[PDB]
Amino acid sequence: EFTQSVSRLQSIVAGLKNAPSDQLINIFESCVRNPVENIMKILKGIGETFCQHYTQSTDEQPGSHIDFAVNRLKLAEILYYKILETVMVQETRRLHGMDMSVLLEQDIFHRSLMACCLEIVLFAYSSPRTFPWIIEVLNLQPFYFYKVIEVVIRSEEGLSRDMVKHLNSIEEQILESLAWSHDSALWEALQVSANKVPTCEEVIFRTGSLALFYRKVYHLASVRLRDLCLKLDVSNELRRKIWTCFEFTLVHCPDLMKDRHLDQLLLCAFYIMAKVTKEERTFQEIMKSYRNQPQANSHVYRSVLLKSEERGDLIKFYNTIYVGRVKSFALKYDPPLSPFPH
Amino acid sequence: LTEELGCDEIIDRE
Repeated sequence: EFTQSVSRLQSIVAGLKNAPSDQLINIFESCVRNPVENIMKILKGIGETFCQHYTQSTDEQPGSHIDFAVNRLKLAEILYYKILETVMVQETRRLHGMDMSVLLEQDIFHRSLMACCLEIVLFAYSSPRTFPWIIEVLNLQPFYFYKVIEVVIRSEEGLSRDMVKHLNSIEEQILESLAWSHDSALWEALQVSANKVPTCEEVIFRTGSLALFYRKVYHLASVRLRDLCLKLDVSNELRRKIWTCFEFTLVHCPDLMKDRHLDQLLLCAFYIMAKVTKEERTFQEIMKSYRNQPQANSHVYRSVLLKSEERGDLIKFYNTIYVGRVKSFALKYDPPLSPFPH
Repeated sequence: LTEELGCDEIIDRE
């Protein structure tokens, strides 16, 4: 009588407790600074906040019963202890006999892992509490939270294909838009790096959270560009110039991404370097093909931020904003190209 | 003077 997704989570948590295993308590106990009490305090704070929001009525979502909330929390707590054990056991420092107190005292990792097991539980039950509900409830920055997703996918092989597709989809939402909002910690991370945005070469082939973030952003955008170039039959040499213009906007025009969407910058890189190299495709041509992409929805080309608060279509943005900021770069192709990923 | 790179196309299905 249980859904496939719900039956899978109860298989993964079968006969495990919402407590650390003796193996995890061993690893905790090997540390100069045993982290067990601060992990339990993090899980209780997240638990209280989750239960308060779940049970509180808004007009966007009627609230639900405490009994359901505690069930979801306990299942997420069992998922947390199980995945944390797999991560910590497979850490190279553990295998080399090295104190792991610094790795286990990163609050942002524990909060991110627990929020991600809450997301797995709520998705399995088809909850209306849609990402980004969990990270908004728990005050988690998308720019920090996203890194956990791949750790969870490679750490928990019991996850169904639907669960992994859900987690991959939330990862892309963050890379495409959420991490670029005006109060994203991404801007803080850029600021401390003297606002030097990593280039494709420095990350596809330096290190740190900014480096990881942009390497996932370059990966996601390269894949989306390949499909648009194939559905419009364009030269592989125009693709490399579009990629180089895209990279120019991410590295030298980073402000253009703030409160916007990756795809909006990719399409206007398509148009301006289509035109300058004379391999012309109309902006209507570019857009129709884009609509067939899974992440695409009309708002990406119909509701584009112009001032900060007026909104307009992508063509309006291109003419009012994009062409002035980028024409000096693109007209160098009317030359150095950039490494296109895979 | 005109700027060529500008786009003079339009769309409004909505």
